Amino acid sequence: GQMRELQDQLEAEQYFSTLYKTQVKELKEEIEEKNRENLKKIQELQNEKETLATQ
Amino acid sequence: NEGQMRELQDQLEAEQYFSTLYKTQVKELKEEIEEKNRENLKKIQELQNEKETLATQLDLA
Amino acid sequence: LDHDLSVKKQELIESISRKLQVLREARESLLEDVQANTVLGAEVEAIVKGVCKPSEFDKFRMFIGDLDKVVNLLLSLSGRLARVENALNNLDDGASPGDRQSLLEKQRVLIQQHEDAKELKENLDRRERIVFDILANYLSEESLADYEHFVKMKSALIIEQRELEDKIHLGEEQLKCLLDS
Amino acid sequence: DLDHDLSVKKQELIESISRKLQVLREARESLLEDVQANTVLGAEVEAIVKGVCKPSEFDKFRMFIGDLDKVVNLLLSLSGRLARVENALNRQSLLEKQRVLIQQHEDAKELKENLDRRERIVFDILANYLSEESLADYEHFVKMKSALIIEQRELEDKIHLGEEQLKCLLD
Ligand SMILES: [Cl-]
Ligand SMILES: [Cl-]
Repeated sequence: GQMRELQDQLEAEQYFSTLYKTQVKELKEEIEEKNRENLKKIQELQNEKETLATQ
Repeated sequence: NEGQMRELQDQLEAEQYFSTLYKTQVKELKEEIEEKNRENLKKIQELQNEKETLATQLDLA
Repeated sequence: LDHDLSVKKQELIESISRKLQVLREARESLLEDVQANTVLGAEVEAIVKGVCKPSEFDKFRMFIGDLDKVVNLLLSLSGRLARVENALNNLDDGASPGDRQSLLEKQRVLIQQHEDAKELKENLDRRERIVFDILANYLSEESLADYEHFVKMKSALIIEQRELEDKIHLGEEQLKCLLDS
Repeated sequence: DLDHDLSVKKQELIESISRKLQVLREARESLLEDVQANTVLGAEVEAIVKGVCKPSEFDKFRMFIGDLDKVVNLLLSLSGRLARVENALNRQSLLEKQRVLIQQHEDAKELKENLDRRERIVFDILANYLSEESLADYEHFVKMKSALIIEQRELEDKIHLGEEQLKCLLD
């Protein structure tokens, strides 16, 4: 009869799994975005160093 | 019914494993973000300093 | 003396029944309130879809969904923790030591889960300030105030509802047990 | 008097099952020797990495190993129940359970992918730190553990079933 408590536990761990999954998603998107920005900036400053290099 | 009990127990095991693995993955992800952020910062420091050494030359000529 | 006791029982029953009635009325009024806050939420969502780029909007909807889920999680979890806590408290002395140890273990795992959920609350608040800062630029100040009021009202209102539901349930239980006599 | 025919048919069948069950038990014992030896070897590898490796990279290593058991056992329990419900075809409430089960299976597949990634990373970091012999010990250890838990669980399921039918028939 007390299994409904176990069901409650299952619901809890469900919430856990979902929230941690969503967090992992936002993290992966965050790394791809940030990496892209870094690539952009380093490319820019590299280009400045190139324009200066031709001198 | 006992099959319902056991089945639910197995389900709990499953979602437990899920939550744990997602947690460890999130941790390794944060540590990885800090590492790459730091190393990249180092790289831009180097590159900017080399561009500075290159820049000081043009001043003379 | 028996008369005094019986009439006392009747008095208590009537009082508790009154409390149950008022609490039910409160359930209806509070439900009207949840409806209204939901409509305000739909409005805010409509306004943001227009101004917000797809990524911003996905982070928004993801945010609110995670809010509801987080709140319900903390309430169910704190619920089981409270139940196990009162069970350990009123548990009879002696009986079995292995039972006391198993219940203590439940207390441990639940408290750890509570800490994890705490960290999750922190991260979710981080998300909230992120969406707040991004949306502050896009939308007006009045609609923004309506938005903030809505978001806070969703969580606080959900909790109020669940706590009230617990109280009414308990009162109904003691009432039933008392009437069986 | 074909009742005799049926009875002897039973007796023969039960005898067979008893034999096969014995074979499975002995094989399980040998597998137990294997798990113990491999576990001690694991402790050794952990010590060598403790000495040679860095605390951080070591922490990612411990993360990897800890996650391994959970991933494998997860796929075994999941595949198990999935086979239980698929075979359960042999009032439609089950269809939804099947759906959530397959979705969980795909998610678990993604988790396996990430774990394999981490395997490649730990392999790369450890190839430089350790000797070729100790490296062989590490790779051998990890793969041995992963496959070994699977073998153990498969056998345990098989024997448990055999005992189930033996007892059920024997009254
Ligand atoms: Cl947890
Ligand atoms: Cl899932």
